[PDB]
Amino acid sequence: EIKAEINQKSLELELLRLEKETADITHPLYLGQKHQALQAMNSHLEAVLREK
Amino acid sequence: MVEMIESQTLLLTYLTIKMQKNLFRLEEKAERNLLLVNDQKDQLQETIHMMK
Repeated sequence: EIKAEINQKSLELELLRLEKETADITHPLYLGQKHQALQAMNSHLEAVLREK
Repeated sequence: MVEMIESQTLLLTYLTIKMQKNLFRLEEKAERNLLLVNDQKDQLQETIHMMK
């Protein structure tokens, strides 16, 4: 019954290691920052293409 | 009467000893029968953890 708590905590530690490394390309925080940079540049270029 | 009560003492203590030696023999293999089933529990629960 101690083995069950060891092994289940190991699986959570492995899943959180995978999320930690992939975070810049999977996690909505850093994907949200990448989106904001593109959306700011688009909200400039749409205005350049008007004001041409 | 003194030989009568000491004939009841002998009946009681003979029965207690007849029980002790046969009951400890049941308890000894009852723990081994539980251990032989916890061997089956442990490996199956651990195999199920890897498959999860």
